[PDB]
Amino acid sequence: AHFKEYQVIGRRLPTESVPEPKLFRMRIFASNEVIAKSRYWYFLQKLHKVKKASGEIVSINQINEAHPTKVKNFGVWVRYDSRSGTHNMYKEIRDVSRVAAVETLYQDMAARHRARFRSIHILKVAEIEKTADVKRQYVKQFLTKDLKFPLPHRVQKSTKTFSYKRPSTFY
Amino acid sequence: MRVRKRQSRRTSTKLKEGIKKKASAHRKKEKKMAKKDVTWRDPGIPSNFPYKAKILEEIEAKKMKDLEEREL
Amino acid sequence: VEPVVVIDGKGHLVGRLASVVAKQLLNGQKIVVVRAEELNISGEFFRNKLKYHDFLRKATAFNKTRGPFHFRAPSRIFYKALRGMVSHKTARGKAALERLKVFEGIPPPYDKKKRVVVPQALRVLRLKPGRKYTTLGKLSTSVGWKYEDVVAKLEAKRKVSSAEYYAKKRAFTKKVASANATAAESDVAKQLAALGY
Amino acid sequence: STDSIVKASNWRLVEVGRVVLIKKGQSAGKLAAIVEIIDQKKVLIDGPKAGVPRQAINLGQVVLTPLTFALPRGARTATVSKKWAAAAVCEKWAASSWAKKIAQRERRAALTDFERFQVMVLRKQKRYTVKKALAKA
Amino acid sequence: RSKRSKLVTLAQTDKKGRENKERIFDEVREALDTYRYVWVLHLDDVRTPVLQEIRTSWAGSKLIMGKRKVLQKALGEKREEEYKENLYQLSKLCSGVTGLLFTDEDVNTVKEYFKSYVRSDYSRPNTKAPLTFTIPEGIVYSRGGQIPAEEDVPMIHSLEPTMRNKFEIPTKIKAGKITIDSPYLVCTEGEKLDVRQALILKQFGIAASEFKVKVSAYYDNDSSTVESTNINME
Amino acid sequence: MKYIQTEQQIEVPEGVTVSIKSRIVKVVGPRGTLTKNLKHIDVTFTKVNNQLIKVAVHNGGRKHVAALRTVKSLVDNMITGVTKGYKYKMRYVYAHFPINVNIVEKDGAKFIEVRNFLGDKKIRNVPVRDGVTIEFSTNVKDEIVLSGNSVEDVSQNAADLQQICRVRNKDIRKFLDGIYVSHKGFITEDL
RNA sequence: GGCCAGCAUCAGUUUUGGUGGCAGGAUAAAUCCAUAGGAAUGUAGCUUGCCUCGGUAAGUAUUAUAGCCUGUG
RNA sequence: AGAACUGGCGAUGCGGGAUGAACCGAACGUAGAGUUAAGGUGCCGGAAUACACGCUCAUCAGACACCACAAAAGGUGUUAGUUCAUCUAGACAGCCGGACGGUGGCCAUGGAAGUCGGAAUCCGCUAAGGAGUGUGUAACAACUCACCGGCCGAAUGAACUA
RNA sequence: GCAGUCAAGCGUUAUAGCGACAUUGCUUUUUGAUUCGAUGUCGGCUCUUCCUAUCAUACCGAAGCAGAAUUCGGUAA
RNA sequence: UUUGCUCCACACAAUAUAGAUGGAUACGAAUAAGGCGUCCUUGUGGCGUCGCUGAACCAUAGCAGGCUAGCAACGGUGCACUUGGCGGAAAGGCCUUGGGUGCUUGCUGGCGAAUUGCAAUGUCAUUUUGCGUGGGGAUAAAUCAUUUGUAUACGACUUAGA
Ligand SMILES: [Mg+2]
Ligand SMILES: [Mg+2]
Ligand SMILES: [Mg+2]
Ligand SMILES: [Mg+2]
Ligand SMILES: [Mg+2]
Repeated sequence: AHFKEYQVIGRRLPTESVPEPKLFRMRIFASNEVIAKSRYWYFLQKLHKVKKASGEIVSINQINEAHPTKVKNFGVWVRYDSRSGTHNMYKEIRDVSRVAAVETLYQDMAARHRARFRSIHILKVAEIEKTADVKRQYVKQFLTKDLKFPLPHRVQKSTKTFSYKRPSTFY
Repeated sequence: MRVRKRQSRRTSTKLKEGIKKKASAHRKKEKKMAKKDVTWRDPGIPSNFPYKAKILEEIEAKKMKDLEEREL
Repeated sequence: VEPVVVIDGKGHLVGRLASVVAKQLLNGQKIVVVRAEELNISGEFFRNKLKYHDFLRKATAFNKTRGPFHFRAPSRIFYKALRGMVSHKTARGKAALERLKVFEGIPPPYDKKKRVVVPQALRVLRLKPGRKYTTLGKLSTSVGWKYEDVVAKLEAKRKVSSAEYYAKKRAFTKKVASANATAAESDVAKQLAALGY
Repeated sequence: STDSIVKASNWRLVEVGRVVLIKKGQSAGKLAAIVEIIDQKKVLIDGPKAGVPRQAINLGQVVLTPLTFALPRGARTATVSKKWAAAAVCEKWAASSWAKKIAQRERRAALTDFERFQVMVLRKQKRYTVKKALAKA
Repeated sequence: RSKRSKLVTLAQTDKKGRENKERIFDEVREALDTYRYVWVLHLDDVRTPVLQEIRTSWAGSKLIMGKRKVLQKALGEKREEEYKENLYQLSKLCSGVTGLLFTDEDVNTVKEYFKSYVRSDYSRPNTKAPLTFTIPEGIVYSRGGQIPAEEDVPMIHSLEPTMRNKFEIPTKIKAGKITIDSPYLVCTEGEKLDVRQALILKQFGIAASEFKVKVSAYYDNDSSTVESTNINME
Repeated sequence: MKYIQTEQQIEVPEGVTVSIKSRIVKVVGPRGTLTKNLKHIDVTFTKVNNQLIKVAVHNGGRKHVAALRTVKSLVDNMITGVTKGYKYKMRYVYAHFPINVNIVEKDGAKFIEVRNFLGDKKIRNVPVRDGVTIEFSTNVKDEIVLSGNSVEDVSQNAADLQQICRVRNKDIRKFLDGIYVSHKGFITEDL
């Protein structure tokens, strides 16, 4: 759905003579907190030898975009499940929010790579500070000074079955 | 300009059910072969990522800290 | 909203036009379609000619006069597309199909009537630029229709007469607009402008 | 007359400073300014005078107007409002027949039954005058 | 997809990398310290035997060729990057196929040799025509009338497509011999030549132009000055 | 990739006027006028001055930009045709039967008539396309010259003349008779 | 009093609108204001090359006769 | 194919999968109202020619059972990626010039000079130039490219993956 | 077919194991010499149509294709 | 086949069933372009303006629309005649001259409405194979039977006969 970003902090259950277990924090993109905690436990089991029944969730907090109304360039480092193994992939998305960039990336992976949410792993979303570090042409073509482009062949939506004039596609 | 006969695309029930049975047999044979075979069983940072130097410096700092974390 | 809706078939896509016309006929609207030879089918001319030749292949083996009947006229091709979307073997389907007339060109009395278009079926609004499309008159001539030249000549004569009519109408409209503009400063005009008219 | 001539075919351009009219959503019927271009299909718009929030929007939800004013790229809400007030976009918009047509449509929708009767009477009077004038010429 | 496919050839020689340019750079910068006079020579369209004869004549000195940009970088592009004082003028005076002559011999001797050195050469395009060449009517011979036809061998039949198409000369094959219907004028004396006429003259073997080395200037190590020679720069 | 905008330039010399409206290009020069219909390609023409005309594609792909370059080449060829012309020289050769090439008038149509090709009794006829002129070269043996402002028309006429004399059922290593395009160039030879 | 209906006030089930008061989060993030730094897809100003009476092509210049970004409050 | 266990069907209608012994929903008194399941909403046909991001043009696409044809084979179709390289002391193409000397290296042949063959395949001068990549000659000649340079000026090539 | 060889890939940090394209040996040796068990369903006459996986006729491409003739291949029922 | 047949006006009469209930309101062409207005040196011309839906335009007040008194203007509109032109794709329609005869809500007045009882489509629009009135217009053919054989199983076909 419309993605949100959470931080999930968890730990192992405290045992005898081993108090204050180490706290581990992850940034998860998910539609709701149930999915966020599920993804957190999945990745924690995949990385460390901690299970859901053996650990606990200490905190889960939604992180909002710092400047949601500023146009930004994001470099997205991801990897996807394959038979040969994990394969890295780097994408560049121009958007105003990390969650919007993540949603765009998931739609792109579904459209092109035929990939799914549980197969795509989000490793890093990083804002590109300087425009000289952008290295994809489909993003760089929108960084040109005084960029103007038209929208030829405008198609207007009709609310009636029949029209009494030949339509025009001017704009 | 003589057009030939076109192959039909209407689904046959008997063919579909036979394909289902053939697929189940194939899956069982694949599972058996995967259990029976004797065959021996981390790409890292992509080169197009901008902050590769930052990632490498962070992992070097983590290694340097964790080398002494367990020692003392 | 009209008792009879006359559709100028030029520039329309045949399947979408057939869909909307069939729905209108089943809902109970009387429809007349003109200029069926100017209809369009998306895809290349040889693709659509290949499809029509597959249709021509279809025929009853023991008696060809019993089999599918391959009507070559563009209006008949459009009628085939429409009958494929109307359940024509029932009384309701027959009653719906008897509310439809299709013609090549614009014969009288429809040559002096208002003609409308269907935006959801227009090629310039639906097809992406660069996509190929076929003209139904050329397809019909290629598959056996023999009246493309007569239709063209009659349409040219009708266009000459219609152009003369429109020149007279435009002159009268300019005169009417000039007569209406000189009363724009009257108090009645000011009150109508305040009321939105 | 030995000069080349090429038709122009003027298009409204997606650019910083282009004034757009929102046709669907929460802010339907209001004006906004294109602050920054995001990509081929989305832009960043700001509508501080009419109350339109600064937002990323799809170009399929707005219609480009012929009006355009000077505005720096990525301008914040205060700068956009200041430039909008200086350029007087609202007055130039209201001067156009497009906004006049919208206003006429809204007034006709707001008319009552008695006002429709008055419209009929005034239309008959104007029709009598216009027909008498047109009979002579 | 839909891209040009590179031709693959199985030869013995590989392309030179950055190491060759660095070696040339180091050799130039060492010769600058070793020798006293550095001369700038223009040697466009030089033949390798002529260049080797010049190298043999200038025994005890060094002649270095290569990329003009590499040589200029070795000499120093600007005043803050020059390898020696007042070397930017010598670097900026270089042009085209430039050779650097590191030597210790007398300036008068160098100027005398480069003024008195002259060799016959093929006539290059964009140059004044050295003679008027007319292929005579009839059977085309290898020299094209420069030597008598009784001494000359007829032109080989394999060159007829080349003369007909590339050289745009109306030729026919009669009994395995190249023939023309009318005499063919190729060039008029005192006219700028193009690639086709230069190729025709080269094919017939006429070498009437003269090759002379151009001398731009020289730099003196102790004097730290540059003086323009202006030899064969007419 | 869907490039935002891709453009090409067309340079117009001093004596040439180009008028374009709804993708109908008219090019006028000293040698005459040419007309082209480019309504099958979605491009936008723009004039920046009397010496340069740009043609552009907005938000297009590989096929669209290839068509853009093709359009630039076609307009350049029209300008070249009206300012210099096109001249194709062909030679006809034979071994035993001399090929006879003449200009004949059948109902005012200007056919090129070819006779005695490999001893054939058939009379071959190639119509002359409108706008091209046929000349038999002086002081050059068995040479035809086709001149005109349309490179397409001149080249197609030359190709038709070449293909009307195909050798059938014979070894072409041995039988060398035919009419072949020998040179292509411009009518004007000022420099 | 037999047949068919209309309206009003209720009861049970349900469907579709308008509007009010509260509570949580980074006690939303934003916007806005103030303040300190910064750079270019470099605003004003200046210099040169020569350009249709100054419109530009390239250097300088961090707010100026436009602005923007980040941190803090 | 042989064993263990568990589900469905025969004895069972209803909705959907166009149609159906084992597929997807759901089991059944007679009715009214509401909401749904599975499956769907261009027309046949009740229900958005809805909204949004991408991909694809097939000289019989596809709207399928995920088994086979199927070699993850072939393609100068298209898109997105991965890893190596080259690069203003000059990216890819293009044009022009150079492409040398011992030497016509030895044997062999009527002839064989880099280019019919058999074995060596070196040295010098270079910016670079094979005891030669091909065309060509009876042998030579001539052209070419391996390689280098001049002009041009900004990105480009290769191999894999989807 | 059986047995073996090579290695573009696959697999791996234990030069194990799979493995495309190629290739060898037997069948099968050198001078163009000199019929062997269908255990249960076959063929006609008259007459129509269909497939193309084309023998001929039509048009093409290649080949030491001179001509003549022929071979291989393409579109085509 | 007890005056049959057909239209022209006037009465009475019944009638209007895939679904009237203000009006189906006429350029062509393009859509990476157009429409309208204006000007000139008439074009692939210059200048201005319009689109972003018909949410329009025209019509629309009066016992389902009555009876009368004026004012202003010489307009609008219905009907029966009348003058002329055009339209053959299935024209059966479009424009137009003249007088006559009604209405006019362009503006100002005076009378009438009731009880259909608080709603019940509450019936309103062309054609009329029916009659009566009447002024005019015109007085056939086919088949069976007989006959021919250019035809034929029978029907049919093709001939002939006041
Ligand atoms: Mg209730
Ligand atoms: Mg429906
Ligand atoms: Mg098969
Ligand atoms: Mg075949
Ligand atoms: Mg009244």
